[PDB]
Amino acid sequence: PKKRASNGRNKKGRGHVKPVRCVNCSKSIPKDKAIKRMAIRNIVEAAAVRDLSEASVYPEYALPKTYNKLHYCVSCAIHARIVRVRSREDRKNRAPP
Amino acid sequence: MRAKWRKKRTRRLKRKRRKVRARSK
Amino acid sequence: TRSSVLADALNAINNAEKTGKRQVLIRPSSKVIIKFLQVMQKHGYIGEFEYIDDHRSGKIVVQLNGRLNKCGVISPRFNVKIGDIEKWTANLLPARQFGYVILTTSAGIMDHEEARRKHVSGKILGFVY
Amino acid sequence: GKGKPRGLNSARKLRVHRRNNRWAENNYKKRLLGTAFKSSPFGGSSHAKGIVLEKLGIESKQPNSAIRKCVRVQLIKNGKKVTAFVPNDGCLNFVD
Amino acid sequence: GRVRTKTVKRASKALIERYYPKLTLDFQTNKRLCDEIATIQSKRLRNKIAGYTTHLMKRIQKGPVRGISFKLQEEERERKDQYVPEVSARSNGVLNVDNQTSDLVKSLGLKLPLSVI
Amino acid sequence: MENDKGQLVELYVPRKCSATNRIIKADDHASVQINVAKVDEEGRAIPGEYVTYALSGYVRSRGESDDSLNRLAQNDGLLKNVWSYSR
Amino acid sequence: SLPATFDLTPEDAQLLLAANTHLGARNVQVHQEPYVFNARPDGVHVINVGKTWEKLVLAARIIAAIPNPEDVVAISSRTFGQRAVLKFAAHTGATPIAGRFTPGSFTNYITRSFKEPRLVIVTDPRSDAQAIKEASYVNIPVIALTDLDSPSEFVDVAIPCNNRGKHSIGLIWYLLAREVLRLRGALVDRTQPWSIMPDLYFYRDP
Amino acid sequence: GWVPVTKLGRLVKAGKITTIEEIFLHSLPVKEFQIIDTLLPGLQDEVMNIKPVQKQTRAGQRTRFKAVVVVGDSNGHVGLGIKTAKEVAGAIRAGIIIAKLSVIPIRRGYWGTNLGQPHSLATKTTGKCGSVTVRLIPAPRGSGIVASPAVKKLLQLAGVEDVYTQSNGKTRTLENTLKAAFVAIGNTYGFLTPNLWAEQPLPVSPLDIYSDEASAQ
Amino acid sequence: AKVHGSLARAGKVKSQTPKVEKTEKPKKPKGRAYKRLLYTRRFVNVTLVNGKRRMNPGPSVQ
RNA sequence: AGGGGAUCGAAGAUGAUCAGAUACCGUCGUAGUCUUAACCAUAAACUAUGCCGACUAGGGAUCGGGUGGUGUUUUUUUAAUGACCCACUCGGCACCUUACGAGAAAUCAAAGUCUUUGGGUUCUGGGGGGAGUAUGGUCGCAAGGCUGAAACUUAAAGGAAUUG
Ligand SMILES: [Mg+2]
Ligand SMILES: [Mg+2]
Ligand SMILES: [Mg+2]
Ligand SMILES: [Mg+2]
Ligand SMILES: [Mg+2]
Ligand SMILES: [Mg+2]
Ligand SMILES: [Mg+2]
Ligand SMILES: [Mg+2]
Ligand SMILES: [Mg+2]
Ligand SMILES: [Mg+2]
Ligand SMILES: [Mg+2]
Ligand SMILES: [Mg+2]
Ligand SMILES: [Mg+2]
Ligand SMILES: [Mg+2]
Ligand SMILES: [Mg+2]
Ligand SMILES: [Mg+2]
Ligand SMILES: [Mg+2]
Ligand SMILES: [Mg+2]
Ligand SMILES: [Mg+2]
Ligand SMILES: [Mg+2]
Ligand SMILES: [Zn+2]
Repeated sequence: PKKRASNGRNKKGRGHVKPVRCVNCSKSIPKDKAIKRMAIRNIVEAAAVRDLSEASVYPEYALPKTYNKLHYCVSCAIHARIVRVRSREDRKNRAPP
Repeated sequence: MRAKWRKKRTRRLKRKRRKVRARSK
Repeated sequence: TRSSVLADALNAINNAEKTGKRQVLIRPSSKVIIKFLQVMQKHGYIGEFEYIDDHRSGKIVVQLNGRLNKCGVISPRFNVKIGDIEKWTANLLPARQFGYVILTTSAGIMDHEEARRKHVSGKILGFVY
Repeated sequence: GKGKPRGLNSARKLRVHRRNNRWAENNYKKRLLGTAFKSSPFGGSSHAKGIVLEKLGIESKQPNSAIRKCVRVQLIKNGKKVTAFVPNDGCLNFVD
Repeated sequence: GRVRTKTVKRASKALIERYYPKLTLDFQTNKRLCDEIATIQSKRLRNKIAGYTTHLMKRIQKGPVRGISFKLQEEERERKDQYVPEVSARSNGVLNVDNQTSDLVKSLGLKLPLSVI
Repeated sequence: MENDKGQLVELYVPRKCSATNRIIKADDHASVQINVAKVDEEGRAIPGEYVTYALSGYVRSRGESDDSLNRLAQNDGLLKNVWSYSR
Repeated sequence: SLPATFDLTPEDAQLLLAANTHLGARNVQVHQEPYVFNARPDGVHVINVGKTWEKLVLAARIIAAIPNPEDVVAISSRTFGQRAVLKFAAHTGATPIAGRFTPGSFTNYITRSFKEPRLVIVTDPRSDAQAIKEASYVNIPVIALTDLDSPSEFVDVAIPCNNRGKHSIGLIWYLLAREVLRLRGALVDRTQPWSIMPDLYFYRDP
Repeated sequence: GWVPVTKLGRLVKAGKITTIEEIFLHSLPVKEFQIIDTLLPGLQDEVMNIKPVQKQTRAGQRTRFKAVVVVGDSNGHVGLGIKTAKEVAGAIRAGIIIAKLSVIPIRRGYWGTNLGQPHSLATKTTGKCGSVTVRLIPAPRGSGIVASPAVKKLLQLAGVEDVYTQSNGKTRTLENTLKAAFVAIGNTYGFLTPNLWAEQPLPVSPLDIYSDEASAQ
Repeated sequence: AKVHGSLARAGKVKSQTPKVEKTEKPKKPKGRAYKRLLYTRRFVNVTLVNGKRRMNPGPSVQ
């Protein structure tokens, strides 16, 4: 029996889409699919901004952030527990955690 | 065996019977 | 495309008599429907219906009164010998006691008990109970 | 809908598609292709009288274990070789 | 750790219900009550029960704890639940109406003082 | 259900619903018996004399058991201006 | 039927606009559209409070007829009407059910709350669904107060109100309480109001 | 000695209800099996099947028997009971009750001429209990119950003199066969024939008539 | 699979069962007489029962 | 066949891993991967769900069109236009809930209106193997496509869900 009403993920009224590549696996998953997390962070991280904002000139200055957008595969999403196997009822939830 | 290497097998088995056949034209 | 007219009609009546509804619209109003509604009205399986003039094909509103189990149509309008009428009412009617398989003879669209009595036959139209 | 056509003028399409499908029906094909008159070791006939060749002690299938006692027979009317089973206890000793 | 069992807590919900006047906040006296209105087959259970009934009392007489009801509390809560002010219905300056609610009355048969909001 | 000598057989005659005329089955345990009392010389509801409407499990699961009441109340005059035949 | 005293009298109608029961939910529902007179701009709805009262009297009329007024279960789980169905229970026979309904009531006899009413009245069908479901297994008519987005399922006569708080639920409970008393009972001469304060059917906390 | 705990049950031990169809008229959920015990004794019982089933526990296995019983007379009243439990004896007992707590009213009738005592059914009816769908057809006199020996004996207590049957589905699962041969005859009271077209005024429900003698203490 | 087994022992069990002669006895009636004889037996006099009536039990339970 | 030939990379090599390791991992790389002009006609080419039609139930989003709106926000003065809001109506990609109904069930707004069995119409399937085999035919430069048996064989094969 069908174990997902979305089959894979969100195509519907198409039948094909471009493929993305995993950043870990280097797999080929259809872009419609793919677990997809946005990775923003900080150049200096939390612990170093003290010795950073000390030793740096400029009046305080505007901390930059590294912007990256991670696409995963179900394979590598599940193992690295980005996503995790839930119950038959629980799986249905599309709401962010 | 998997039915895709079973499919493979029946093609080698046919390419090989085209051979033994026309061994006498 | 539309292929029977009587069909969508008698289906709307059938469907709506299930959902509890007491009225129903019909498209489009064709003579054949009407006589079929005339058969049904007299034996008390609907109420009064009302034609509607849209200079086009027509609409009907029919009042429902419970006591309608099914109003079927039989397609294609088979040729029915006058003896073979028994073998239809046997098939698609619930008991010998009541029920009606309205035909369509050259004497006119009518129920089978009527044709039973006039001694005429023809092409089965549908059926009501 | 109901897949099939319901037209009053379509008996042709109906009578032939049923013919064009009786062929998936096993024991109908065997009758129309006369397998019985062809590849069957008898003729189609209920019985055939052959000559007894060698005798066979055929082992039984799983999960049983015994010696089934049979005969290889040369049916007179075809010359077809056919192995046949002898029933009851010791009857193998009645045939030679 | 120490989690008292139902056979205990069952017995505390019962003595408190059946004997709220005669229970008290002290552990010692209840222990003696228990050897009167109850037949407890072992001293410990006798003590353990009375301990729990007495625990409830130190939070009964400080709030109407969840699943227990006896007389003098039920009669206590029936009174308190009859407060009636000089009312708020009233109106201290006519009926404040938005609109169409006004038209609701105009088309109904009714007087009533109004306002437009 | 009559018979030979005009005699009445068949255990009972089942109730018919007042919003669909469709029989109330023996085990139609979602069906309802609505008893509405009358009013004599100003107020003073009469015990013993009711306006009893019957409803079936179907109509009440569908949700028309209200619209059907208000309609069937104005029918024998018990309401005014509520049910509007025309929509 | 019901003469002319049972019409409006805007002292009753004063209670309604005062309890705010006229204000109707935004999310309507198809089985509740007649009760909607109009919808105020800035996203609001306005109940046709006449019908509310009209059904109300119809409501009371059903509460009578049934003999033993005790086993006419008035129920609520919402706190806002709990104190109200207690005061109603007090006046009329009316066995009350406040708090949790505890499944197994109307069906399943062994239980410690096996009521066998012949009529049921409910505050909010959403939150009281379990009463309404369970009723439907035992042929028990159901009265209930209904805003606009409330499940008409498995209910019969519905009184249209607000059940969003404030005074809506008590009033309609207080009013029900009044006319169940005018009819038969011990009120008579309905021309005068009631010796009983309204603000008694309400909430607590305090 | 019986002691009733439901309103329905009090009225019947009283004598305030004399017949069964009084309950069927008012759709009264019979809960105490004593009611039909008394509203119709002489009611005959037949056990039809006692088949075993199984289960695995948090260790090994689990096994128990399953009783299927029909109860009825032959004057329109029948019920079906299935209950599986630890023993064969307790199974039979527990189910008979279950069958009786659900006895049904049968609308018999005529196939053609109404010439004295109904013999067959009102109309065609047809039940379904997954896959297996049983459908009963009226039958001329002297015909008989044409059905499976199982359904025969079930219509035998139902009280049918002649009927034809058309079993579809996996009739071998005996359970779901009967249930739909049940679902069939019980349906008979739901087919709006024109005889019943004529309206009655709706009775009053003995729960409000004897409403005094109805409630508890 | 394998097809020349050991014919050496066909007729084994029959040729080694102790022969027994049939104990003679007066013939049973034939025709109606038997079927009559059957009729009065199975349900006229009634012999051994268990609530269920048992046709061919030997030494019974006792 | 011509171009192209970064890249990644069937073959192949080479490093490790292993008991073996033709493999997974790592390195080098042929073909291919791009295009032109030819062919090829196959994918789980999937929604594993034919098409036109009629009907049976609610709910909020969202795309395209239109309509209504002394709604909003925009200038230098609050008008045109622009976006935005509300309601709405057709035609969309769906979702949500229900369940009258349907199903072996998982489940479906169709997979509903089917033993109360007929709106029109195309196609396929009739136990598992043998086997998409043999053979004839035909298309293809080829690989292959399309059509497509039988003898013999066997009592399960198989779905859904339940507990372990
Ligand atoms: Mg996909
Ligand atoms: Mg695709
Ligand atoms: Mg494959
Ligand atoms: Mg291959
Ligand atoms: Mg075969
Ligand atoms: Mg040999
Ligand atoms: Mg089937
Ligand atoms: Mg390699
Ligand atoms: Mg290799
Ligand atoms: Mg070429
Ligand atoms: Mg190709
Ligand atoms: Mg293909
Ligand atoms: Mg395919
Ligand atoms: Mg919809
Ligand atoms: Mg779209
Ligand atoms: Mg190749
Ligand atoms: Mg075997
Ligand atoms: Mg498969
Ligand atoms: Mg499986
Ligand atoms: Mg499992
Ligand atoms: Zn990956």
